[PDB]
Amino acid sequence: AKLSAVRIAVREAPYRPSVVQFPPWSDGKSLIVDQNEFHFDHAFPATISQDEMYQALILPLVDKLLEGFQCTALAYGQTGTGKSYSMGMTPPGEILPEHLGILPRALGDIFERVTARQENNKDAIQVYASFIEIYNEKPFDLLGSTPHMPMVAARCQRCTCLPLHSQADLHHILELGTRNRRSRSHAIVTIHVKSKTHHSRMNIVDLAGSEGVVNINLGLLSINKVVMSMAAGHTVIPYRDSVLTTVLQASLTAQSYLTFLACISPHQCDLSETLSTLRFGTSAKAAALEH
Ligand SMILES: Nc1ncnc2c1ncn2[C@@H]1O[C@H](COP(=O)(O)OP(=O)(O)O)[C@@H](O)[C@H]1O
Ligand SMILES: [Mg+2]
Repeated sequence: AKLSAVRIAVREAPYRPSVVQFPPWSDGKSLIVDQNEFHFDHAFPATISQDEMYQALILPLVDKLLEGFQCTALAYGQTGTGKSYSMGMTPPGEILPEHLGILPRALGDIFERVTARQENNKDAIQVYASFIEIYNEKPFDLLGSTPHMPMVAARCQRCTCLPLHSQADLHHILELGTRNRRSRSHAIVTIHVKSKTHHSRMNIVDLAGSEGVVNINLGLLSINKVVMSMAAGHTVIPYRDSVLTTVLQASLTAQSYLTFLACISPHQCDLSETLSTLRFGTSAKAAALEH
């Protein structure tokens, strides 16, 4: 079948004249770059805080995750545009409160709802985290004993999930994974919600820089093909088109959720990279149709 929802958001990175224009009159989901008009589900200016961005874009997915639906939030775009910052890939301990990203905020709300529903509980719920890195189209388990050893025919499921009981634990897995981490390197930190009969995932994806100079991009790219193939029901999904779509195969299924976060530079010198990132958003936006 089709995914439950495919959403696309854009976040303007802080300015160091911005090429990004937010029209005086708009629905808050539009922007203009190099005279081109872009329309997505969310358009966040450089002034949007982490809290607001998380509340608008990710918080809604928390209930879905708890209900058993697979969820994926993926940041993409040029290096230095705030992808890691937005997703919260840096160990929480060494981060100021207002700067905390999506990962720590999501985990916080997950624990809260799990503790609030652990009495009108059917079964018990346990939370875990996995940290996978894709270096040159090769999956690596950053939480295992061989973080520098490629995976095959098992990166889809067989990969260490470490227990999560508090933010401190998240800090541990992020610190551990970061150390065991080694010309593109993508990161996929997944919050796993497991019960005796259910397993839902919240995949927080932080892709490597999309700038140029199979083709650097290709994942997400491959992601759009997957989204389309499912809609038109090609009765064969190109999951193996890339390591990204292979690792997230279990999450790229019917009544799963996919949310894109395009991070863009407001600098004129990055116009070309920004346009590339926004054009991809438009394409993923069209592929999200029929879903
Ligand atoms: N919205 C923001 N608010 C404050 N600082 C930011 C913001 N976005 C990016 N930064 C800072 O800019 C730098 C690069 O952010 P980063 O996420 O590492 O870019 P990327 O991961 O896309 O290559 C880091 O210092 C980050 O804290
Ligand atoms: Mg980064």
